[PDB]
Amino acid sequence: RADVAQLTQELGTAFFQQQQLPAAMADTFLEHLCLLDIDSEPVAARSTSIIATIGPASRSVERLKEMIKAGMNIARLNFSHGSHEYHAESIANVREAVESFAGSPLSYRPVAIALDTKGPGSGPGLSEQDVRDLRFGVEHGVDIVFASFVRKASDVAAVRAALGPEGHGIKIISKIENHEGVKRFDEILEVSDGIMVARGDLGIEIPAEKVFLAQKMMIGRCNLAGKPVVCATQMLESMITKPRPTRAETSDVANAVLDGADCIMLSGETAKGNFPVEAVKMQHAIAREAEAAVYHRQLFEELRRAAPLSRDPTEVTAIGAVEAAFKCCAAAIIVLTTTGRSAQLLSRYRPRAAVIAVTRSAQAARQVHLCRGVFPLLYREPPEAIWADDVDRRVQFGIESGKLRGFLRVGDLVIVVTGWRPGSGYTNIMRVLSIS
Amino acid sequence: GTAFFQQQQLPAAMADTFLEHLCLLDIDSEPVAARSTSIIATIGPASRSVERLKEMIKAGMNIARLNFSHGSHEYHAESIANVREAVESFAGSPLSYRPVAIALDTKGPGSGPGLSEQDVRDLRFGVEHGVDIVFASFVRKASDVAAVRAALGPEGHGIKIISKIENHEGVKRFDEILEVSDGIMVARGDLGIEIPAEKVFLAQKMMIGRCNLAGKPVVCATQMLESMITKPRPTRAETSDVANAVLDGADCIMLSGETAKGNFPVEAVKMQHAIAREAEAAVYHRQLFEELRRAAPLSRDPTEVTAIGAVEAAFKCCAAAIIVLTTTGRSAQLLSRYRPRAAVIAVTRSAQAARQVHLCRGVFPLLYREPPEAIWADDVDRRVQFGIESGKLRGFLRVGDLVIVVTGWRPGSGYTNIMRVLSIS
Amino acid sequence: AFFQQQQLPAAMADTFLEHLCLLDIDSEPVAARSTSIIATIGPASRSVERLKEMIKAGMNIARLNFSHGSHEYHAESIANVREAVESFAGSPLSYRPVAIALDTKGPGSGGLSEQDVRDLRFGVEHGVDIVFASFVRKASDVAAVRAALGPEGHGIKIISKIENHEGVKRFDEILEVSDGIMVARGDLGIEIPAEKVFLAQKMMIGRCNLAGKPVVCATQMLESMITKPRPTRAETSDVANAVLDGADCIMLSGETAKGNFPVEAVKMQHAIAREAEAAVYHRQLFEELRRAAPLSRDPTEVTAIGAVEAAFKCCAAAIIVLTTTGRSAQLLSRYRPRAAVIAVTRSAQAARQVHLCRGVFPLLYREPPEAIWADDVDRRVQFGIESGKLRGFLRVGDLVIVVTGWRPGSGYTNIMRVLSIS
Amino acid sequence: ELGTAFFQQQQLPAAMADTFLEHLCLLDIDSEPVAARSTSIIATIGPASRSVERLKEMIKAGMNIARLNFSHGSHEYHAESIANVREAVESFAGSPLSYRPVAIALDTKGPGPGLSEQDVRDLRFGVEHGVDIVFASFVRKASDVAAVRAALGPEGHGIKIISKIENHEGVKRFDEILEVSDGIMVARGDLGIEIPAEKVFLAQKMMIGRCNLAGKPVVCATQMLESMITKPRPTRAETSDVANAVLDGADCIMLSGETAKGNFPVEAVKMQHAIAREAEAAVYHRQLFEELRRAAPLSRDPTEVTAIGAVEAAFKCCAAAIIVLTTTGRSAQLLSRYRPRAAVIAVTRSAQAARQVHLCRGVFPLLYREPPEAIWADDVDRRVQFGIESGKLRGFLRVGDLVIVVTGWRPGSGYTNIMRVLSIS
Ligand SMILES: O=S(=O)(NCc1ccc(S(=O)(=O)c2ccc(O)c(O)c2)cc1)c1cc(O)c(O)cc1-c1ccc(O)cc1
Ligand SMILES: O=S(=O)(NCc1ccc(S(=O)(=O)c2ccc(O)c(O)c2)cc1)c1cc(O)c(O)cc1-c1ccc(O)cc1
Ligand SMILES: O=P(O)(O)OC[C@H]1O[C@](O)(COP(=O)(O)O)[C@@H](O)[C@@H]1O
Ligand SMILES: O=P(O)(O)OC[C@H]1O[C@](O)(COP(=O)(O)O)[C@@H](O)[C@@H]1O
Ligand SMILES: O=P(O)(O)OC[C@H]1O[C@](O)(COP(=O)(O)O)[C@@H](O)[C@@H]1O
Ligand SMILES: O=P(O)(O)OC[C@H]1O[C@](O)(COP(=O)(O)O)[C@@H](O)[C@@H]1O
Ligand SMILES: O=C([O-])C(=O)[O-]
Ligand SMILES: O=C([O-])C(=O)[O-]
Ligand SMILES: O=C([O-])C(=O)[O-]
Ligand SMILES: O=C([O-])C(=O)[O-]
Ligand SMILES: [K+]
Ligand SMILES: [K+]
Ligand SMILES: [K+]
Ligand SMILES: [K+]
Ligand SMILES: [Mg+2]
Ligand SMILES: [Mg+2]
Ligand SMILES: [Mg+2]
Ligand SMILES: [Mg+2]
Repeated sequence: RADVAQLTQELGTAFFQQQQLPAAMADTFLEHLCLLDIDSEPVAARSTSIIATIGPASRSVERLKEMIKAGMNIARLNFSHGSHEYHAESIANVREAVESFAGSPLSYRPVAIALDTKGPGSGPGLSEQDVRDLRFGVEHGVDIVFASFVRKASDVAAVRAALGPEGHGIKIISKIENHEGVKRFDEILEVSDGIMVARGDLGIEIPAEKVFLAQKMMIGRCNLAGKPVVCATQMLESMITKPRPTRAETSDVANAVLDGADCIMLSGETAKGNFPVEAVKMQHAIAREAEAAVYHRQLFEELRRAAPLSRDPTEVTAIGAVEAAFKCCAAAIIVLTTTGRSAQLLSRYRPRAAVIAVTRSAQAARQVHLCRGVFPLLYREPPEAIWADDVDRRVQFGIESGKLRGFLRVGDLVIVVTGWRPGSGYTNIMRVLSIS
Repeated sequence: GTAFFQQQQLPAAMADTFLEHLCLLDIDSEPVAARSTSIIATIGPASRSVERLKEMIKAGMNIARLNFSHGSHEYHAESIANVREAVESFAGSPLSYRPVAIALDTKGPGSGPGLSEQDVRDLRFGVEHGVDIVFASFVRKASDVAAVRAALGPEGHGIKIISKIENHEGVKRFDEILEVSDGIMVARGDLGIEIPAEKVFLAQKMMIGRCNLAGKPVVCATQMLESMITKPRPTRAETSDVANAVLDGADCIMLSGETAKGNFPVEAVKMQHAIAREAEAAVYHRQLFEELRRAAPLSRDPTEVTAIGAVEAAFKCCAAAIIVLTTTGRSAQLLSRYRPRAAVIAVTRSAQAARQVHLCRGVFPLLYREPPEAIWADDVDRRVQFGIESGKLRGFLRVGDLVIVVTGWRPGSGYTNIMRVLSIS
Repeated sequence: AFFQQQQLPAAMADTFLEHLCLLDIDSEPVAARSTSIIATIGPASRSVERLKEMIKAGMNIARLNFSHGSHEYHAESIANVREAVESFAGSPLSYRPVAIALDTKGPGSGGLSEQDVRDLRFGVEHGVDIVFASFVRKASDVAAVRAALGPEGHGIKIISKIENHEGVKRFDEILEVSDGIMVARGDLGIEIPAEKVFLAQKMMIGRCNLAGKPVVCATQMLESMITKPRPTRAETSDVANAVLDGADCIMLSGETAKGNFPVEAVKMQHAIAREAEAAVYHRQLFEELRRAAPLSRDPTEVTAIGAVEAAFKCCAAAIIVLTTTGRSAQLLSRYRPRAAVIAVTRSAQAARQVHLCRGVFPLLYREPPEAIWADDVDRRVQFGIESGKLRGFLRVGDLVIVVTGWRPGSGYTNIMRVLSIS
Repeated sequence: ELGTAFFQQQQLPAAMADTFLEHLCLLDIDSEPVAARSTSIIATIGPASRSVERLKEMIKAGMNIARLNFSHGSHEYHAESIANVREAVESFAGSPLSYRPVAIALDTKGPGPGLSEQDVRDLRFGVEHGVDIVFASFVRKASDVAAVRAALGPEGHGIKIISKIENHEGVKRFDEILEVSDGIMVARGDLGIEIPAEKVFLAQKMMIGRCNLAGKPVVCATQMLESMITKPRPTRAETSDVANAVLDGADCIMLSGETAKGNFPVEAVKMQHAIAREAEAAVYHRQLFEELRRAAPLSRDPTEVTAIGAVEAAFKCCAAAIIVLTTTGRSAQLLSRYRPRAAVIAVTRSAQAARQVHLCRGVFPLLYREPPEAIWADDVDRRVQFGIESGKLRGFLRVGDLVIVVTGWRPGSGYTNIMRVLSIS
């Protein structure tokens, strides 16, 4: 009790009963489980991003506005079906729906566009259709590529080459779908930006009863590497026809979040199903409950112990900031980022505090949805003459936007992460600020 | 040998952190141990045939559930007769005979405040037909359990009562319910309609953790392989759900419509068997055993003291099994609560105890039918030899394996106090 | 080569047993000695020439035992210590602040005695930094010492000496109102059974470490060195184990006050302390200290834990902190970082007093204030870095953690920065 | 059942702590030790401690092993010292409460490029006079131990060789020396002159840790209570040194000049006894047992498997003792390696094994001299009851207490494989 007594007196007992905080303070994993409480309500914003596949059930601008409101963060275009003309219209409709909320900069939500490739088929590597589809992706400014049937490091090098010199900023998420991809996982992860556990094909390529082992291992290795991992396929399958999911489906979504997935996905549930918006709402509801049930006490200790020593100041600042956020139960960590990297390094330590990422890059704002707990804020104001004033204005934008979006209140403590000079790669400062 | 240490997720078992444990899980590391989590299959039109019941026993069914929400007493008496005929068709080979428990699942209170009149009549039918277990529907408080116990009468004192937690009140009054029950069922069907669907996993994980702390059986139930009612293969969420219920700590997993009315009852049992075996090997025993030991209170009961010593000894030598003699099942239950990797082979003369111990994870019951030897120590040795010979035939044991043998100092229940390290010859 | 020094193989061990098995007599210490040495001043160590050698040997705090000697005798001891200290001020690098501590005679058969009231008044008038209060039995004893120091002695640190059964039993209430504790083993070993003193020592050190308050281990640590040039095997073991237990300071009494080898006794404590500090099992220690320290909304407390976590992540050579009272350095010290805590301060008294906290290396800044406050902060940080390089704490390519505040005055530390040296 | 008073004694609040920091914070000077002193005391015999009357007082004060320093004195002088020790020990044979075996250890003069001529002759004298242990001076490599072993002739292969590590080479070649030795002595006198004085604590803690990991006895020696050669009370550093050697994990602690030539030999023994008892209660068994368990490799040796099961069982019930039957002392040594809080009462027919087991922390030997029963199980039961009755007489046991009993399945050394939980009647 002494470790939380003064803060319980200051913040109140009501604060410490919410968001599974009694289970979070437990000394063992067994006690953590025993203290999980269905009456302990989640308070934090939902941190695991939702990827929704766009199809006939979710293609209209009106339907896409409801999906964005329900929680969709990434729109997936499955290039296994449909023409380039069909996908270009889907992209235009997503952008029209997203930009319909841009009139209010303090609330606008960026939505990433991901292109999922058809795959190699019977071939040994990059197919001719994939080369044409990847060129379409670059020409239409997609943010992410979900590369199908990645079996080795040379497969991701071929995808990177097909994106050309103009597609250097596109994130490549390698889909692991067969035995070879699982066995060569380390070499694939090393050259990829992240991984997708593509359970549909994986469950037919390897015994169905072994898929959970591959999922848990790949999520663990991605968490260790600090790279995004997506759990995909049949998560809420019965909602293609029914308005409510099965008990196994809610369990599956909760367990993917507890395992450590940065993103969760919907395929037929949103592409062709009867209830696309309800499927997004269900993933949102479960993910929020599961995030609060994470046992941060052991998780943070293990992430620190396993993460190798680092001389990179962004990495050093990130661990200091996450430690500081846990010490004061900070509502948020506000970070300035150009590429998203400083926010990704905070996310890898799995803070309970929201990572509010302020950026001028529209593409980085879309791409950071791949990292658990990163909430992108697109800053549109022109630069101040004095760089230090421009930094301060962006920090104040994060604080004000946070206070006007549900994140912060007067008296809260916030951790602020910034750098010593302009340009990417120089994050080195952590500050503790009291919200006024 | 190096081959031994590559199987049953042993590289992941030796990891220093849970994160490293996850990183070392290997799809090529094959399970070797017998499947420890019992399978409960609900009986119905798809699984009432005596021939179909034989295939379900072979597939891995350990407990047959009779759902009294449907069907008359005459229907349920025929289901019981059919199950017993199928089970006893294998009695001619005592070394491979598999006991199968019969569980009666009550209709419930309905709109009433407590034990309904139909439940009183159904519980009396259960006692008259010798059922082993009662799955009591909609248990909301300790007095509900007392009412079930009273309705079983003086002849049903040995029947196990597993309380079904199906609503908010049952979750909130969980501790008082568990204290007077033999175990719990996380009845997710009704629970998922009584409380928000997105909160069921919290109730499941909490109840399994509390049952594991108490050393009492816990069952995970409903929609685990739902799509297999009409499809030959389950969804990715369904295999994940079964694996995660085992990893959470469930002693039993259940099939309802999948075996009672579906077109793939045998395949649904085979699928639960396959997933449970993989998940049991992926349990992180290093932290689990440390936490169970630390949370279990100090005890002056010799059965409890012997049980923790035997589990510790089994881990030290990678014992293939812990062979235990038991009259009521209690000595096997106390070994099971520490979650040994070694199979707990329980030798008993009680047909009812042999059926009931399927409620405890990792207990493999063997029904001993031979009349007693005149010298008690020789009778004890003959039962231990029966455990060994049954284990060899079934694949649990081989020549050269080490086993831990748990027995007592006098006949009768309650006197377990001896642990012995034995080499299989 | 880096990973073979300072017991780093033993530091990376997964269990305390493996940590012990990996301790290596060939693994040389590299870090600066963190546990301060308190030397009692007497006839063997009173001359200016002897005091210069004691400062060079490692003495950080000079103890004046008011159980013997007149006020005139102690005033001369103080003047000699200050003269020896300022003789190195010509070349600040060898300049090291030395605290002056007054150890009271005690209550005797009486609370606060009349002689103690007069001696505490003398302490305030002569600007002593610390009071070692004898025979503290309860919180009201500390309040009486505080009252006797008056309004001019508010800044003096009170270290309560626990010397009997009552002091041990009422430890929590005494620690709550004290700045720190001294395990006064001489009287403790006669007041309670001799075989129980180690229990009282280990308990008091553990509770002081939990509270983040300084604790001193004292008496008969190197006793045989009063007449012999080398200590016994039990004496070297005792010094090493006091450091391993968690003592912030170790002390010499007769060994330096009247013995034949005062300088050698200081050199021996320095040598043992450096070896013992490298043998600390930081892997479990940091985890336990980090878990036990309560959650806090105080920005200095929040910044301190963030800075120590950052230092461990990059094997930082030092944490440079700006401090007025020493508090920001004390909050970093409580987490027992392997990185040296280099404390830059303008307060000469704070520079002397921070020797009470393990691993705090004070640097006295004496330059005029810059017109722009941000530039004055930058100049002090640069002074910490350049002094760190000159003194051997830092080298090109090292990473340092820098801890500062958002406005002038004590209590506003809230910033941690990661900096690469040259 | 036990009472709140029981849980306030022997540092039990500090023993139940979840962290080492909380363990330290809970150490209490008012919590009195209750268990018998487990760390043996080795006293060096000389002019101050040679008379039969003085030796009787030293045995009463707690001396378990008598050390003969062959660096000084003739064979005739040492033979008379041995005769005086045996006469003093046998003067207590009339009382089963006061009788205690005392081991005799020969400490060699030392090396020269091989074993010295004087050491060959002194080792021969040791075999001829039936010494139990050799403390071999200046052991630098495994071949030095082989030379000592060869010098123990055809008759002294059962004598224990404790290698003294006294220089840099001995520390660097520690692993190869420990592998071939029965145990180690941290000989701090010479070690503190051969290596820098400020590094001796590192060598001590490393060697104690490695011996504890190997399950072999380790002795801490020299200048532990040095000032007591001329003063009636020790310094604060000296009491701290003795307490810290016990906390480090030393099986034995030693007195040299303090008992051989000092003015207070009996008081020095009394002081080591008093400090050792306090320090043993302050051991943090919770983390120590977990680490010893985790570091000890997996084993298929039934004696090793039984030992860890017995120690686990003893902790579960706060057992008053673990009674073990042993012929060579090995089964008692394997229980001792896991550092149980319970006393290990070792019943043996070997007078030599009874003296030698004083090298292992917490082993209390009982020499059994009854003629063997014709029925082996009756002979085993008689010895188990002999251990219980001796435990009652000595104050370890009372009616209602639980004890753990360790035996084997057949006669002869090497077959330990049984652990039983017994209630004292
Ligand atoms: O800290 S964690 O949340 N949990 C660590 C943890 C510790 C012990 C065990 S046990 O020994 O098998 C076990 C199981 C049930 C018992 O009743 C019990 O006593 C012990 C299982 C997990 C975490 C840590 C990680 O490093 C990580 O990568 C991910 C996660 C995690 C992964 C999966 C989740 O379902 C939730 C979180
Ligand atoms: O992390 S620590 O450095 N050491 C933690 C530690 C862990 C276990 C044990 S044990 O279970 O008794 C033990 C003893 C010997 C064995 O062979 C073995 O396997 C286990 C002893 C220490 C530390 C932690 C603290 O929180 C603290 O306040 C202080 C210290 C400490 C204090 C005194 C020291 O001698 C060194 C450090
Ligand atoms: O996360 P990234 O991509 O490294 O960006 C972090 C960068 O953002 C900043 O905080 C502000 O930089 P800009 O003013 O160029 O936007 C830098 O100081 C820091 O290097
Ligand atoms: O697990 P339970 O019901 O306590 O049964 C254990 C009992 O079984 C035995 O091993 C054998 O007893 P029986 O010969 O009566 O079958 C007893 O020694 C022991 O008390
Ligand atoms: O450790 P303390 O006593 O709180 O002092 C820390 C203070 O030192 C500073 O870094 C510098 O303050 P000054 O300019 O007044 O010396 C402040 O920003 C901070 O509040
Ligand atoms: O410790 P040791 O020397 O192996 O002796 C243990 C032996 O003692 C016994 O318990 C009793 O044997 P004995 O009857 O020959 O004395 C054996 O069963 C066991 O093998
Ligand atoms: O491609 C996919 O998403 C799959 O197979 O799951
Ligand atoms: O009753 C049940 O089995 C349920 O509701 O899950
Ligand atoms: O007063 C003291 O310093 C003592 O008793 O140790
Ligand atoms: O020989 C010894 O005992 C020593 O040197 O300490
Ligand atoms: K595709
Ligand atoms: K029912
Ligand atoms: K004094
Ligand atoms: K000698
Ligand atoms: Mg696919
Ligand atoms: Mg129901
Ligand atoms: Mg005193
Ligand atoms: Mg010597």
